[PDB]
Amino acid sequence: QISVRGLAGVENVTELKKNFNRHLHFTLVKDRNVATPRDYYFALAHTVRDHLVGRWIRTQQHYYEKDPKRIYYLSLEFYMGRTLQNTMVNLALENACDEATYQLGLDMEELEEIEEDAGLGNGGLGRLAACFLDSMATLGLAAYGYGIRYEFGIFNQKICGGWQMEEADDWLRYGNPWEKARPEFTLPVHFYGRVEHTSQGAKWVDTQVVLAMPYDTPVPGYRNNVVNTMRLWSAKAPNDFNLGYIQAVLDRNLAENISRVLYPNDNFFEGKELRLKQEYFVVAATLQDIIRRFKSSTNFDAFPDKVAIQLNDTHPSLAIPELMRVLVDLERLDWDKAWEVTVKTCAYTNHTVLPEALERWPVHLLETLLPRHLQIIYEINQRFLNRVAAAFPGDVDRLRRMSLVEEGAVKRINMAHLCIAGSHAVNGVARIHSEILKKTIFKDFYELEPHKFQNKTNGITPRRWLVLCNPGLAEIIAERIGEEYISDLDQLRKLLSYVDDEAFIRDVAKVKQENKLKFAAYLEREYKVHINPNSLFDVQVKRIHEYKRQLLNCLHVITLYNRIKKEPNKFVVPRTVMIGGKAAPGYHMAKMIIKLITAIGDVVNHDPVVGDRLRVIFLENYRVSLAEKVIPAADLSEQISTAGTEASGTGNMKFMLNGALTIGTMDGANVEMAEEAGEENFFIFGMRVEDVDRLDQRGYNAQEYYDRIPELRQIIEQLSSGFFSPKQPDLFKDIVNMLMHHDRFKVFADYEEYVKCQERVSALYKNPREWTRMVIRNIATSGKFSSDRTIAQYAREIWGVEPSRQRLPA
Amino acid sequence: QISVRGLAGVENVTELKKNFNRHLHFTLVKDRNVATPRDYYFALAHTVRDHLVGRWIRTQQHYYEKDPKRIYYLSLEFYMGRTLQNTMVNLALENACDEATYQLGLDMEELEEIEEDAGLGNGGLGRLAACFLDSMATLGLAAYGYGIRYEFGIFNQKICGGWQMEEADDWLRYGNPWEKARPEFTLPVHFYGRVEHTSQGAKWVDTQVVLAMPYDTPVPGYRNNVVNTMRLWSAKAPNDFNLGYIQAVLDRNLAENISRVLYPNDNFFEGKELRLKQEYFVVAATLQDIIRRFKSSTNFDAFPDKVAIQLNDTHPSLAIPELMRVLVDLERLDWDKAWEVTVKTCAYTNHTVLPEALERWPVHLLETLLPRHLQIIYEINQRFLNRVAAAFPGDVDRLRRMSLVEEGAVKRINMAHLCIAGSHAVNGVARIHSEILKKTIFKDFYELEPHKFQNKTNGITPRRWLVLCNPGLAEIIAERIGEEYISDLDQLRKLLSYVDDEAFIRDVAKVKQENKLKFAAYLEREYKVHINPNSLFDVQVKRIHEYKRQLLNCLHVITLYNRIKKEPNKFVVPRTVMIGGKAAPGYHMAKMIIKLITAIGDVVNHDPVVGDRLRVIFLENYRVSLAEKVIPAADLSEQISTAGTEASGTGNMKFMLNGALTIGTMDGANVEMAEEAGEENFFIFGMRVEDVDRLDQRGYNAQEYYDRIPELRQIIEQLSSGFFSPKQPDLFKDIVNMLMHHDRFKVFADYEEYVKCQERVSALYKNPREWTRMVIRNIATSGKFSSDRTIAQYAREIWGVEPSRQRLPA
Ligand SMILES: O=c1ccn([C@@H]2O[C@H](CO)[C@@H](O)[C@H](F)[C@H]2O)c(=O)[nH]1
Ligand SMILES: O=c1ccn([C@@H]2O[C@H](CO)[C@@H](O)[C@H](F)[C@H]2O)c(=O)[nH]1
Repeated sequence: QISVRGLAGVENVTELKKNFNRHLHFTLVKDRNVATPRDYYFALAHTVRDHLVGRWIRTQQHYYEKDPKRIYYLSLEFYMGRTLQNTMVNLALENACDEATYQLGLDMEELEEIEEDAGLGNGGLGRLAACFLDSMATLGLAAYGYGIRYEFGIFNQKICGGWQMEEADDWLRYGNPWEKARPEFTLPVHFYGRVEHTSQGAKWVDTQVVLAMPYDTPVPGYRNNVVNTMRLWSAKAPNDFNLGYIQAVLDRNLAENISRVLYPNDNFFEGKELRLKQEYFVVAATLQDIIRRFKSSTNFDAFPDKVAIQLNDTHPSLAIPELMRVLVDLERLDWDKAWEVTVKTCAYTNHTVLPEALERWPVHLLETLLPRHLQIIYEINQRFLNRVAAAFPGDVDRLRRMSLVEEGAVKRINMAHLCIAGSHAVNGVARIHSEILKKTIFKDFYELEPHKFQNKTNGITPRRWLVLCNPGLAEIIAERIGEEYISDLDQLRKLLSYVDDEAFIRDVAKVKQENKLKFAAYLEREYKVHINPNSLFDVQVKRIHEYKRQLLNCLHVITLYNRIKKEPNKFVVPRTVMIGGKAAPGYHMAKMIIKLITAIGDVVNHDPVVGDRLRVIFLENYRVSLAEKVIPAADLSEQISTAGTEASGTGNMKFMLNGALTIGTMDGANVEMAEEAGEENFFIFGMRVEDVDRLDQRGYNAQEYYDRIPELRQIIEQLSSGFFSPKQPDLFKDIVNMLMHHDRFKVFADYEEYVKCQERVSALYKNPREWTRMVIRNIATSGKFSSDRTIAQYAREIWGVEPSRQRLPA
Repeated sequence: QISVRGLAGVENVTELKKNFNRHLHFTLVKDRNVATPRDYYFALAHTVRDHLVGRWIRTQQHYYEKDPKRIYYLSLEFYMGRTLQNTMVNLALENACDEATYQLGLDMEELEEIEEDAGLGNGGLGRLAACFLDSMATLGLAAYGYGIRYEFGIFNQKICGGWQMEEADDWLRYGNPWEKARPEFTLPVHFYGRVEHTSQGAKWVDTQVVLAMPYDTPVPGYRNNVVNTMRLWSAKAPNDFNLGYIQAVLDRNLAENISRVLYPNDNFFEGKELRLKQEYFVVAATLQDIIRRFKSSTNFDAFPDKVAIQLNDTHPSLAIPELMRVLVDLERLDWDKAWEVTVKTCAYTNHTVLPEALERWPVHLLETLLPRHLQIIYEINQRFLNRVAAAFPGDVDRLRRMSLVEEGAVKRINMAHLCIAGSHAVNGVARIHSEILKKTIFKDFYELEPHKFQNKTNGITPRRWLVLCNPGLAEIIAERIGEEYISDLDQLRKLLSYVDDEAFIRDVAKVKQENKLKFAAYLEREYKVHINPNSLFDVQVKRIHEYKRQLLNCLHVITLYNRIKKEPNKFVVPRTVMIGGKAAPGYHMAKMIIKLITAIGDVVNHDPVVGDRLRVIFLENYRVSLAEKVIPAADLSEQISTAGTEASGTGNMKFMLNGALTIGTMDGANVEMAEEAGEENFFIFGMRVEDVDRLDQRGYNAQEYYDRIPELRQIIEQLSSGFFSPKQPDLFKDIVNMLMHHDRFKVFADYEEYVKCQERVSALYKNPREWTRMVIRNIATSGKFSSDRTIAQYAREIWGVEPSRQRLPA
């Protein structure tokens, strides 16, 4: 049907239909008489999977023969979403499968909706890992993603009476056709026990053993016949475990709980024992696998030449002392040699500066669970602080600030400090964030070892986030500039030549309208909610957090409503305001924000005076599959974090690629996006980082803003008095109190500039042609934000390997 | 190679090799370079499974079209063993697969050893269910086995320092290629809650819900293209379950524990809540499935015309009040009508008369877990006792004896009484057992409803228990009489014509010697134990229990040892005495018996004066796969239960079919075996049932035997003094005390006759030709003991259906 979706050759279509029928019969044990749409999905998935196999086996054989340096990406989160369409895209099978299924009397898009998301992450950090795997395969790197196979991923969110409710994400219920269990490569992991000192070094004895069983999932590169591996570990009890009899068998659950469920916190540290077990479990199993693979290719001097380990945040930070443990206790290397190897092998990526997100583990937990690792951490600390003392003699404050051990009521280990000490490279995820690291939280470390500190601006994969989710836009672009941009996104710059092309202007606007119609129809079908497709689609989708300021958005919505009520007969640009995202189950304020949003909708959506000029919708169960639907439909992207709080953002990049304009602060990657597109082509407002610092120095007083801004005063009075909660007048008292007395994120301080900037947005939207021309200027300059660019920089500047766009033989 | 294993045609072999290679590549994602024997097993299993599929789909379609009466066999145990060879046998693929694998450079018998047993049973009762499924498919009945998919089957037994140790049977670790998950047919099961009475009947409300997810396994008939289904339920929590957050997800284990593990008790009732939950879980899910299937073919008058439910023991007895609950509470039938349907639908098989094995559930457990079922049971009891009172007016003792409710310290429900009241047929499992039921424990019920009581003598499948485990014997038989006997075992009578045939005598003896050599080699390979293949193989394999009298066997072994030590230079027929079987983890005496056996071996096997004239071996981890190895190798089958205690036995039948002679009491099916073969061709000894009754009446005094039998006195003195436990002289004091003062099973009373009978065995073994002629007389008359005969009798006399040996189209 469309060119970027590949060829539908007679031979291929015939073969696909044959194998589809085979799987339905032999694999699913069904006939066409009793088969349901779910059976048809599975027959298609197995058919497409077959095409991955040959390439998967030969890629891994190729790495064995060539023995390139291997890259290991360690993460507690891989937010993968659905796999079927992505696999077809990367193998050039989309049109062929579409034709084959059509001839069998089936609608492929209907079958695609049956697949469960692999929701093994919380938000940005987990989704970055997923984009990275796609880019590493596309650039021909010998890369492996290592994580945990959670039985339950991020919870399914239901909205009941306007409140968030959580349901278990039982994503494996119907099976996972993509994974291959590898019980033969099961490895032991040790917990608890005690340290024994012998004539020849320390010994970790009397441990409890949990087995780590790997499941491998293929990761296809874009049309290069490369298929890499994501290996996820699942926890299993040993067979003599606890071995009255019945209870001992039932108690196997205790061991197997390690891989049961993803902790649903985003940008918030919860110091629970089970989470620490998960972190060690992934690190211990992965490192054994790494060392095994290295030996099968005596002398650890070459270890950093053949192995790179990337730590995604501090979650897998135990890799550092675990590597030391293995090299010193088991392989019998001297300390200094082991440390040299460890530092040259490991690198660390930081994703946030918010103090509450930083992992600081109580010493007493580490002492009980991982006694040998605590000893190693103490020794690392002693040697590191001896270097600091030598470099900055007499600076006793610096010694306390830089220590891995934090003194106080309870002693803690600062895992970020451990990561910096034991890594040869430390990076932030956008230029402003990397600069903040050097100037503030890691200033002391930067002064000691400046060479360690780097920037690697985040990116997103243009396969999932353009070709897959927005084929209409991909097609009109390919018509003008060909197909090479899909693996070389910088080529989108060629589109600047079409900014005054009346045909292209019309096509860009047509694609957006079709996307909006499709999404408007999706909402009525699946959720019974009515929206006007001619309105400006104003969208903020991301996890619910105070720093992201969904609350500032709420204030603007109420402002719009109040202005309409004051002058009902004045024209206003119609808007559909959509907000979605999950709140961590224990985060009270975030749960209250969700309730506020639905409560505003309850009033606004039913006021006959408003009509269809303003609608407020809460998008339930935001996740990767939903992002693929709403992003291509958006006109306006809300990226409104307080300056200095969002390290990069990646949702911002997805919206830019898909033809939405951005309203945002100069925060994270917003700064670089505006720089690429030109500030005239962005809607920038509010305090810069320096302005926030100035306000902190004299002290933030929210009352000042309330006193001087009459429109703001009205909203707070409405919230306090019960206007949005008639039956429970004091429902939002917590929100008002926080805004007025305890607001770390200065919502009121950016209110006036935000509202004025939103007026400028509405003004441009009244002029379709000039709106679309600005859109073209954004799409055309989005190239820097491909994760292919990001990964090429990691490869060259951290891992010491060269990317390759060359095909493996088919 | 051998004829009964079918054809190895060029087309078939080529096709099998092709599909083997396909599965290795696409299914297992391996290449020949890295594949292990386990990978090769799985490639073969998937290849053979493919051949089942077409027949499986078309059999089930055939039942849908023809709508025959359906038979539902409800059991908490299905002791299936391995599936690969059985499937090849029934599909006539054995020789073809052997050739195909040989051409690929693989040994098929080596691959067969990799498969785990499906050990979803304890012993006789569970294995009977397995033989029954095979026979029902072979006789073309529309039959379904329904049970529980235990994650852990019967424990693996290890012997450490002579003691039994238990290890979890993690049989699903590497996957199960035979099953197909059917998550789409998941059904809810209710627990706890309370009963509400409305204007229109009772309502069971406020329940906890557990989901039952089915897994289907194919059951092939012998070369008739019939493939029936065994459906096993697995427990799953609902997704809103317990839905702080992390704990609620982890607590899903509580619901899912229902299907976690098989209770390892054999002939012993343990009244634990989790076991009651398992019993209701299987009954509730199964009955919904039954009713669904019935409606898809309003009026329940025809229900018993289209449905038969067979209760394997009282374990699924809750089917009776559950059927009543559904018919009365949900379908709104009047009580009397519902009861008529229930009685005509249900039938009950009793497997033991031992009082400690009878299920008597505390009322307080049923009251909390199943409040509506308790109410229904009370109502059944009231109506039943009104019938008794009308038939036997004034007989107040009879009313207390027959009540379903047992009065006392704790009130209990007698599940056997419930089963008799609510079934149209009640059967014992051998003629003597069925007679004992009518004369003793169920006498009152027999007097009220004589027509209900039947006999169905047990049997074994000649596919698994001859063709599969003893192809050598199957072949020499087929050479003389053809292949028809495999599905018509009565044809073995034709072999009486060859009792004086010198060629056949030589061949029968040759097959036994080869079997003995193979097993002798197995023991050295897998267990490093040396045995003399020329010795008489004297075998007792079955679960360890006081009633089965492994202890009597022990007394004979010590007698033999003491006689040798007294006259070292006298000739004795050399014996290898092998005893194997598992003890329930909480059964102290059974565990002590295992220790005694190993302790005897420790002395006997290392006495240089004995030489290789006597060896005592404990066969570790007795299970179906081991039975298939040891039974064809046996010369002497020990079936020595106290008369009136072993309801039938089925191990006895397996030995008779495979060319062992039997030493046994007149107990269970031993009586019918001796009758078929002729008493001259059996080694019968000991008290009959009547003799046991006489001894009970005057009182059993073990001291009398000790006083009058000098050889018995010596053994007890040896046991007491520490002869078999030098380091722990009082180790066996419990055993001695029981034998002397508290022996319910009268071990001493049969000792003298047993020893004398064993002398007669040794005498015959000295004459190879006459030994073998007696063997031929046993094999030739084993036909009655085919489970095909048993199932034909159930079909005609209980279920009201006609068996069919006719092929379905291929
Ligand atoms: O706990 C966290 C901490 C940070 N992050 C995010 O990581 C993304 C990937 O670098 C960045 O784009 C965002 F700026 C950052 O908030 C999370 O998503 N969970
Ligand atoms: O709990 C029990 C009770 C009885 N049984 C057995 O059932 C077999 C099948 O009918 C019979 O051959 C045996 F006689 C009987 O002991 C068991 O194996 N477990």
